[PDB]
Amino acid sequence: VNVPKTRRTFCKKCGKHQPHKVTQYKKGKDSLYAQGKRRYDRKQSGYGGQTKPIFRKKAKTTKKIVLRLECVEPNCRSKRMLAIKRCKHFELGGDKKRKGQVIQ
Amino acid sequence: GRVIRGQRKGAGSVFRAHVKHRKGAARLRAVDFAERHGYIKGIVKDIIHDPGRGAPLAKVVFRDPYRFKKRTELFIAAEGIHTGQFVYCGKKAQLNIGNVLPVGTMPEGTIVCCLEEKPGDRGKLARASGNYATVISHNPETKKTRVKLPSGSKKVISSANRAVVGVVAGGGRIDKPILKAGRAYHKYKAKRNCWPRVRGVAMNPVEHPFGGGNHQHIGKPSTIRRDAPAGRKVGLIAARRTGRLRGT
RNA sequence: CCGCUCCGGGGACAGUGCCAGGUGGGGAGUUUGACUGGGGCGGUACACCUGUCAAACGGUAACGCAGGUGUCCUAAGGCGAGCUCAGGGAGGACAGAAACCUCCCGUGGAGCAGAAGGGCAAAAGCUCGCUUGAUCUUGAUUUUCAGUACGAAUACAGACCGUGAAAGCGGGGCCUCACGAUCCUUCUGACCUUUUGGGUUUUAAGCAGGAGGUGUCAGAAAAGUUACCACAGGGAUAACUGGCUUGUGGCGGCCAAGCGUUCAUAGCGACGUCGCUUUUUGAUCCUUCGAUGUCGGCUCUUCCUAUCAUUGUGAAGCAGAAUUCACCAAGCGUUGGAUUGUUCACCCACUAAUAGGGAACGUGAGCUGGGUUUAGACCGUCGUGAGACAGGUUAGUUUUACCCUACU
RNA sequence: ACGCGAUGUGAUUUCUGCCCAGUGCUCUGAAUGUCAAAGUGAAGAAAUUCAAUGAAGCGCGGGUAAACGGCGGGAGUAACUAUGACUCUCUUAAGGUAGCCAAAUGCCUCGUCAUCUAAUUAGUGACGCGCAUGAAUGGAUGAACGAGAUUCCCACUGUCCCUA
RNA sequence: UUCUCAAACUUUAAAUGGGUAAGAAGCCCGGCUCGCUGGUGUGGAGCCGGGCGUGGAAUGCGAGUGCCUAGUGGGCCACUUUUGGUAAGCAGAACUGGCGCUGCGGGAUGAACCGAACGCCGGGUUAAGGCGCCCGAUGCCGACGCUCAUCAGACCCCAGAAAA
RNA sequence: GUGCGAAUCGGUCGUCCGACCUGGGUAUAGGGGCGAAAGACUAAUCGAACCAUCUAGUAGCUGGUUCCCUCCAAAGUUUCCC
RNA sequence: ACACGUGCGCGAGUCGGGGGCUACGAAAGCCGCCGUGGCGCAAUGAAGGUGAAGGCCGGCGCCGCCGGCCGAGGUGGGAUCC
RNA sequence: AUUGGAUAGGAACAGCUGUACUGGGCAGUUACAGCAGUCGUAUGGUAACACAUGCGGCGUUCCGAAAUACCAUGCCUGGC
RNA sequence: CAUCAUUCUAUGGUUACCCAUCAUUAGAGGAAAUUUCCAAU
Repeated sequence: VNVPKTRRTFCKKCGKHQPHKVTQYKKGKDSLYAQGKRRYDRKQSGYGGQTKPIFRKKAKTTKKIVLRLECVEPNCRSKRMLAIKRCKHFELGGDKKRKGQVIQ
Repeated sequence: GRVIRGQRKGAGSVFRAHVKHRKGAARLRAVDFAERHGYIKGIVKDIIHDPGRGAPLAKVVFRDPYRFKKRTELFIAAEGIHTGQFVYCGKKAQLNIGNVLPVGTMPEGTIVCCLEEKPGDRGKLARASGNYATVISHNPETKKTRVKLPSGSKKVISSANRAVVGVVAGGGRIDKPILKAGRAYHKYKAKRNCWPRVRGVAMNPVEHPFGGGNHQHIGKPSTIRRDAPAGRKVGLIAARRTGRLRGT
């Protein structure tokens, strides 16, 4: 799809519509001291082999691309996630489609 | 799931050597003052056949230099040694056949046999029938001697260590073709339980990694890793090359 | 004589103790979906949408029919304005069937991303203008439905907004599909809660909302082989017979275009059409899986007629002879061999003739064991392999009657 | 080391062709990607985090088939036709060489020809575009041997005519 | 203009069918409340308090409500509708009734067809089927025809035939 | 072929100076042995002996599940589920 | 162990079951400054925690708080009773 | 300068006869001429439809950029 | 009419700091040789 890098939408803290800054969400690096990852290693260590499932039956090919909305007004600077439907190709303000233009 | 025959070989019990009629250990005389500072003389009592071994052994009888007792030794008999011959042995011995003096004190190009590898281990190298080692070069700094071994490997050796001069007796017995399975039966019956060799492809796939199949084939490369575990280590073990060995 | 290592060869390395990485079917454990006109192979009828089936509420099945789906869209979302489309007719330099320009007809015959259906004309289409209601937030409801989730949806309400003069309209796509629990991870939010004797600070843990995904789509973490096989079962299910059925096979009618020098019908009968049969194969799964001995031959009886010969006859395109068609007809015959395990076929030779069949595809406590069809082996192709092969090859235990009946 | 251990093939004879692309195996670490603990260095109040470094192996590069194994398809072409030496193209790591063959290996198939028979899906001898032959996954042979598997002939005979 | 069609065509368009309504929670005045809606005690809703019982189609019938709960979750058949299939005692659906769970009379004999459902008995009477004899009942002076077969015909499901 | 016999009997065969036959002693023990290789043999047991225990192992699968009368009386369908 | 039904006791409580005191009796009886304790009498939130009727009349047509008195809803249907 | 189509261009073949390339011939190839064979066609005969008779035109299958050694000439044979 | 250099002013200019340059991060794009063009690249 195509989403612009600017978006005049609602800011929760401000309590109004203010112009936001759109950027694609990525994951963070997995903390080694998250309780789950700590529990995992205590269980995984020693003998017993692999203790929890390894998912292999990978079915779907694309993600629900998420936008990281960021308030521009510099007192607030509050953010939230904005999940959009599944799409394969994705760009932020690439090239606006035009009309009456020749496909050469 | 069955253990292969080679793993069964290590236990012994059945695969042990047949050492009932084996006429003692074929040892080179012990080092003493009269091997180190000069020579000691012994008589060749009788050249004698040892079961399983191809070379004849020589009962050589020395006289004990400290007691009034007389000392009998079992040398690997050098080709051309005879009974009622005097065998000399020591640093100041003479360089003719059947005569065991240290390797440092004999010239380059000298054919030896029953050669010690580490000095005073009573003779280890080139003591199969017909085999010989050549002294190539000496090194009075470090006191060391390159000696070519029957395989073709030149190995550095500590000059102080000893070898009967000449080639081992019973030489050239591998030139005669054993005509018949019974002659092979009789050979290995004097040695150990190894002979009637069942090839792994003819075995079942539980006994040997090559067994099984509706054709009698291997289905994996016969050439195998050195690191491979006991039970899989079968075929051509760590084979650098294979096929008809062309050139040198 | 004097001594401090018994002499010699190594030597701070071998090596051992402990961690760490790699290798590791040599061993270990375990797995190797499901549906299914038997299983497999193939498909997905496994999650989901359209028209039909569906019997004019709704609902309704099959590996029913015709299809579609795992997307796509910063506009193809949101208003507002102005326009009218497909196609046709008539004209117009170059200009032709097709470029562009006008005028006329034009109920949608176009278009609305895609499947199909529905819907649609001062629009829902076309072209422009501004935009981000595709945002934030409680509940209620509908659809599937257990009246549970999910997805999707519908009406509100509270915010904040866009648009337009305004009425309004908008919380994604004109409607009907395009999707995802717990656990875990990750991000986001608040001068948030707890980090346990108190305090500060990192850190961790919570609360709330998105995301990473389970397509077997209410969501295990998973390769084969067995002819060396085992067990619990199953006639819920295949491999015989028997049933039903008769496509196919076989056999027989009907009509009469033609064949037959002539002449539809002596003998034939195309284009069509009605049957019969169960010596073919299918189709099915009813009986049998605490077992009905699963090919052929040999032997032996009986039976059928759809008659090859023989008895009696009718018709011929019947002069005789030989041969054809048909009738009453199963009394009596229907052989000896080469090759093949063969049923089948084929040939030789004899013959009045060398018809076709049934009886659990008659007949293994009647035989035989040649073939298939266990375990041994060889080959070819196939597989990394174990192994596979209605692919050849060779070797491979044929049990019991003295019971009842039947018959003698 | 004329030894021990591990494999394949299977006496003699005569041979053993081509392929190192794949899969192994093996040799090389001095231009070096990936790489663990430890160690080192920095940032921080510290836990920690980050960076450099960095063994074997893997990657990269040689070797090796008597290692596992593998060893093409399509057109046109001789002055009767048939065949096609020759040519053209596609194409591989190499395109099956010497041999052998409807073999215990050939689906079609009871192949075609000859021979054996009165008659032979059997047998032997040939012919090979060989479903799917082939060279120590050994090829071709082969005297002697065989309670091996076939076919024919002589002799013999109740196997049979056909039973007593 | 004319011939012939459509499960995935349709202007029309049934029968059978599916909702709802057929009163006291109704009707009827009158006042009160509201922050909702507003030109307007407008609109709407919500409250109090009065007055109206010919109980407002037929027929039948006492209803309401809540806990705990087994077995079951292989079905099968028939009329009509209906899908695949040449068909099938085949496979799959709709409606209702059966069988399963069920005897009984009749269909000679049958799970399901026809009649009819069952405590143990006496009398009476029928259903569906019958009434030569088996075998209860035509042993009526039954009515009118039809038919001759050297293969007669003879009673739902049903157990054997067509074109000609 | 309910045997003489849980492998025997007859004729007929193979071999019979050698990889010959054989008695005693001795070694190898169960995922082990041993195997001129047939998954053969390991005490009538072998594609993992036998014995005792864990153990009354588990079984969505077979089989059975014991007196009488009285009343009421089904379902083989829905949704989800390796 | 749990759920529901039923019977009995007591009832905002209830219960000694553990402990103790005094042939059948290893019973029965008793304790109350032996109710420790269980379950019930209070819920809800992850947690810090918080934790279960009001109206009217006056002192300053509307006041933060002074006091005053009555004070645990309403509609409809409801066996019984009046 | 990778490329990617096209279409520009080379190739392998062409049912028989007749005539011309020669000093003269055996063959080709090519030019061609007439039938075949393709293509249209109108009658003659239909119940069918598929032929028949006559007239008028008429190569294919491959390979991009070629690429072909030498090309249509290869041979045999007569010079006192 | 266009552009640069100059000073004069203007209620104007952030000074722990402005701008041209040096650099890296954030987007848009070709003529020709090669022909016979096409749309690329």
